[PDB]
Amino acid sequence: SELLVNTKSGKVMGTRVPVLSSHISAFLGIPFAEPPVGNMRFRRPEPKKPWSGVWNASTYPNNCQQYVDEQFPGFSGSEMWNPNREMSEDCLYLNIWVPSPRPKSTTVMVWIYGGGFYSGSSTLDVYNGKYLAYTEEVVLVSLSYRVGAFGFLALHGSQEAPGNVGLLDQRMALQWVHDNIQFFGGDPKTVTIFGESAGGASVGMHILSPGSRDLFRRAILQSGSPNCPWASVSVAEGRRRAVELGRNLNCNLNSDEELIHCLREKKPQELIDVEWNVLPFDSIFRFSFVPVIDGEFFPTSLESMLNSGNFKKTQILLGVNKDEGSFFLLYGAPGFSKDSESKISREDFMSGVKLSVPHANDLGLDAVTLQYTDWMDDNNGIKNRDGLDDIVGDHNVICPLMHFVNKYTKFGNGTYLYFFNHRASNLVWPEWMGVIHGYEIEFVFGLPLVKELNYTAEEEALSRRIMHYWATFAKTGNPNESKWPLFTTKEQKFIDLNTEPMKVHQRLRVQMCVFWNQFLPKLLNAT
Amino acid sequence: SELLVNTKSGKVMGTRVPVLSSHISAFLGIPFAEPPVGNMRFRRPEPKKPWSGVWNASTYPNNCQQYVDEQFPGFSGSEMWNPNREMSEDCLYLNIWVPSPRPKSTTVMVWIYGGGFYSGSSTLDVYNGKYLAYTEEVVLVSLSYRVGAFGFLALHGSQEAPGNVGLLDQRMALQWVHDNIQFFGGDPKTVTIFGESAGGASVGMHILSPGSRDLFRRAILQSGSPNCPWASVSVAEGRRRAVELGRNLNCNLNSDEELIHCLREKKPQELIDVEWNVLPFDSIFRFSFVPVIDGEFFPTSLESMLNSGNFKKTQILLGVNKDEGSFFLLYGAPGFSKDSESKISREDFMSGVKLSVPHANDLGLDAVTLQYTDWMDDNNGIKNRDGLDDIVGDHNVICPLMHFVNKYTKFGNGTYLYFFNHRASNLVWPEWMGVIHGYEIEFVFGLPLVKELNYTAEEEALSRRIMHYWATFAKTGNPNESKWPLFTTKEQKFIDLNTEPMKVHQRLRVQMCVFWNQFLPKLLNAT
Ligand SMILES: *C(=O)NCCCCCCCCN1C[C@@H](C)O[C@@H](C)C1
Ligand SMILES: *C(=O)NCCCCCCCCN1C[C@@H](C)O[C@@H](C)C1
Repeated sequence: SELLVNTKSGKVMGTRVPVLSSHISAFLGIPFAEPPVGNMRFRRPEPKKPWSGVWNASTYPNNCQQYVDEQFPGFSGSEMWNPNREMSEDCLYLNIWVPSPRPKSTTVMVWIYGGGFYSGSSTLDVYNGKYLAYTEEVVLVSLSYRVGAFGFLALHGSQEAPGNVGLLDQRMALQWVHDNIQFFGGDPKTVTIFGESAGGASVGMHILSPGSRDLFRRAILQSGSPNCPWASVSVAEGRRRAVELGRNLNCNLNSDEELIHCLREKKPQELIDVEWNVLPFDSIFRFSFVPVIDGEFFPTSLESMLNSGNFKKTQILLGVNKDEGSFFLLYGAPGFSKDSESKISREDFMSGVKLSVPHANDLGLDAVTLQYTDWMDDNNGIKNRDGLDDIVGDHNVICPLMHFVNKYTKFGNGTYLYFFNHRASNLVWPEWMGVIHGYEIEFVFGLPLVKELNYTAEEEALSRRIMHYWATFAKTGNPNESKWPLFTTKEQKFIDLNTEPMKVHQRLRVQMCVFWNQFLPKLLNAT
Repeated sequence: SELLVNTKSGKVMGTRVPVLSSHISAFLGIPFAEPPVGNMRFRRPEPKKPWSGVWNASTYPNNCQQYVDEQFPGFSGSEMWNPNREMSEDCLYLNIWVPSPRPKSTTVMVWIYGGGFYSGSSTLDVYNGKYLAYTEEVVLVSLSYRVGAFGFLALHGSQEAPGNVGLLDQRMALQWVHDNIQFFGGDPKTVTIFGESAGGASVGMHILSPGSRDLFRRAILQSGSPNCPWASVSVAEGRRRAVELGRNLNCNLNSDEELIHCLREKKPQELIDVEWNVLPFDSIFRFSFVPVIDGEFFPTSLESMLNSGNFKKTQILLGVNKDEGSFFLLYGAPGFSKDSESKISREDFMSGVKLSVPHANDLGLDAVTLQYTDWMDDNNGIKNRDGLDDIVGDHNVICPLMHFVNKYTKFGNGTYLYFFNHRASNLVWPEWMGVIHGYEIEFVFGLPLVKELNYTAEEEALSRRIMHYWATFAKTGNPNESKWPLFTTKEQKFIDLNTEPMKVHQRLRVQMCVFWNQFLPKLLNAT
């Protein structure tokens, strides 16, 4: 049976799914690790013991235990990212979409979802890539990991809760792919891992981490970097804010053992309830429990590794969205609302920049402002709003990416950089949000291909042409078969990704990023 | 006799001069102070004892003792500002151009030449305002003062050499005007003082200085401000760099008395020879001996006075030139030459900015650079050159003026601000220098009126219309009789001054000056 597959972990039964006038097979819910429940909570991932029967992979599995959004109940735009299956601590599983008839050795793609490391799901409608596997003819794999304290609590030193376990799940899922993806038709030596936000930062974290580079070939990073300010905390910070969690749930903090035990006694939702209370400051685009530069998963500091080319060298295709910051300002800054032009005032603006560069001192905040302010019309509300939408993206996404790009592209074997700036015609979010964080994925996963979803023809055509870029690159190591230029430390070329005739530019946000990537940091140290 | 005049200091014989197809009288060389020679050197100005005969004022007098330029021998563009009469320590005199027939009470104008306080002359061809008095029908007065150490050596405490004596000469010349300008037809209650560079900074220094505000009515400041970085030094700096002068001429520095005496023994040219050796750093647009915030001529710090409206409140008309910095870069920065496009390299540029903001630390120099650098084409030589021509002007002229403007225009009775940006058609300097420091004066003095000087008709028309602005303002307190808007702390309007139909703008170099006037200073203190 085309749906019956024999893995190194046991036989597994798949299911036939319809895909744009055709059909293919999907093996949903396959388990790659032991349930991270109970005493194992906070512990590193555990390999999944073999099953002596036939595992049923016809239905998506539970979503991990995570903070669910309720700022816009009903509203699809928000609920569209919320978990869509019974959340549970038993969540480490993976789904595989295999073409039909089943291949013998085709390009494999492994997807790592985002969520600020505090949220995420592999079972999201937008992540349903039966279209990618289908259209592009690849074997799409959707790994899943532990987000939240459940998978990032960093009580460094302790072995019961060392941190980064969530990245470890990611890794134990890439091994499984490396070990059995052949029995599914995939080619274990041509496996591309691609992700968004925290998933894009995880991708590159696997390029840096010595223990996982050998587990994949090339990578695609979307709106994320490992050297992103919110992508990691120190072992001290993780420690300090891990204790603050015990303190919040009234735990015993006499010693790690007591704490860890206590935290392991609290139900999941109790941890979730006081999760955000441990952050060091009032901030925008900052999350509680994220990877720690522990010295193991990460030999040394990220920068120093990017400086010594101490990272996996291969091909990488990456980029950013035109309007990243939007989502975090509407959700955190004062003066923003889902149902207005949210034109901001010098005040609200000045107050937002403090929420954006939280680690900045007053001289710093000054630099930022003077930098993103049209002093010829400093009262423009639409300007104050947009310039604020630029500080959130620039500082948290584009600039940290452009530094990892320039550093990688000096040891890597090839780099392709894009700037996606097309506003889905059916977006529901207020126009003032522009090309929003995470709204390229739908083009990447070919949702514009399914009619009922309301997309122009021009749009379905971008998805189709973007999907081939991703897929062609994943298989050949180059997006091309009209040409998307190679990014070089010399002519830093990149292109635009939208329904208009390909246009090639060069040096994505140089200026703003020279300030973020070079000036600000310096200043903030002198001062 | 229309040329025979009786002043409070004695009878004086003038001379008839031809002015554009007509004639008027000029009383040149009238003395307003006692020869500042010998033991009086460095001492404050001394009133000129009365003369028991008829003083001959038919010929320009000596130019003060000053550093003469020899970087472009022959070349008019440079020699045009050099002294044109036997330099001498006996130089405190004034020249008066009176219309003919002689008025009974007309608007008076007193001109204070520039020179970085180290140079200057009242007898310069460009300063020959027989055209202003003529055309505009005013009584033009050309005061003269002591420049150099000869008139600015600041051994504060000492009474033999207290400093600012040069400003004191300026003052003793304004008194004389206030006391006898009536006998020349002038109106002592409608006397405007106007100047360029150091002369524009002196103008406003007389607005701040309590002891001179009552000596004039309104003021015109051109390319200068009292709060200009090179316009003054502290009493410590003047002291320290005054001693360094003795040290340079091998004087005894056991005590003030010895030093002062010694300095008083050296011939003038010996002082001049080692003059520039006392500056604290390698710099551009910085001069040795300039006014000191001594606590007498200046009650307190300049800023604090501009903050407490502790200054003469009246009308003021002022402005800046499109390309100020030019002259100082060609004369001091590496990569510049009188006979080339002087396109600069990131290097030469980076090295020039250090010459421009000499008091800046490395974090500062960084801020400046990042601020005046197109990181999208950081190698543009024409850009590197111009952006460097902007840092010299911005930081040394426009910005310090725009801060004194905004501060004054909050206690003053009216403010008119211009931006002169027309390149004389007959300029000899390399085009890369644009609208150069001090090249508006010729329009202000109506040189475009004399044919033989080669000027378009469009040009003679600007001079004529600019002269009326100056004169009409000097008499009415308003430049107008098509309208030049009043500068207000609200809509900071100003206009352009060139042969094209008047255009009104608003907020001269806000952005760049928010950095110079606000950010940089802050940073440079935090750091
Ligand atoms: C990449 O991983 N980006 C993170 C994606 C998260 C979307 C923005 C929402 C984050 C802001 N939170 C703040 C907490 C306190 O409340 C929730 C509702 C929104
Ligand atoms: C307003 O007062 N501006 C000052 C006008 C001076 C013109 C620029 C020349 C100044 C630079 N100096 C430097 C010394 C060491 O040599 C002379 C030849 C030029």
